[PDB]
Amino acid sequence: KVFGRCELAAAMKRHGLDNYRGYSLGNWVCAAKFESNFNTQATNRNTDGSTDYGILQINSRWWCNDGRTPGSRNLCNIPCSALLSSDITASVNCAKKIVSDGNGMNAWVAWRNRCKGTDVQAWIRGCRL
Ligand SMILES: [Cl-]
Ligand SMILES: [Cl-]
Ligand SMILES: [Cl-]
Ligand SMILES: [Cl-]
Ligand SMILES: [Cl-]
Ligand SMILES: [Cl-]
Ligand SMILES: [Cl-]
Ligand SMILES: [Cl-]
Ligand code: NA
Ligand SMILES: [Ru+3]
Repeated sequence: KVFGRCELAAAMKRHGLDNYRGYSLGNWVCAAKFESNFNTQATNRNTDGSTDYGILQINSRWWCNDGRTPGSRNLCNIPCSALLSSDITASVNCAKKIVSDGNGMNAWVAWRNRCKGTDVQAWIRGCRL
């Protein structure tokens, strides 16, 4: 599923992301934009052999199991394929663990490089949330 901007914002809010660990809703939508372009099916291989899955490009080295990432953990206790679903519940529950891990949203390199510090409220402008 390719979400619309406000559509994803509403979904994220419903699932308890707005101000989760103090990150406003615009932060999460901005991260999703640059990680996946709002595409639940997005996958991208990393240089280390792990792969990133779904709207928030969650990484098989720590977070999910994809069966092909040696020496890796599955801290969200989920198959990585569950992160590609039209229903974002698994992705959000797993993001909640990630953001709680100590470095906040800096875990998402695209967030640090493209969203951090910016006017992220622009990403929810116009949405009825
Ligand atoms: Cl957009
Ligand atoms: Cl915001
Ligand atoms: Cl891939
Ligand atoms: Cl594996
Ligand atoms: Cl599995
Ligand atoms: Cl959903
Ligand atoms: Cl990242
Ligand atoms: Cl980046
Ligand atoms: Na893994
Ligand atoms: Ru839902």
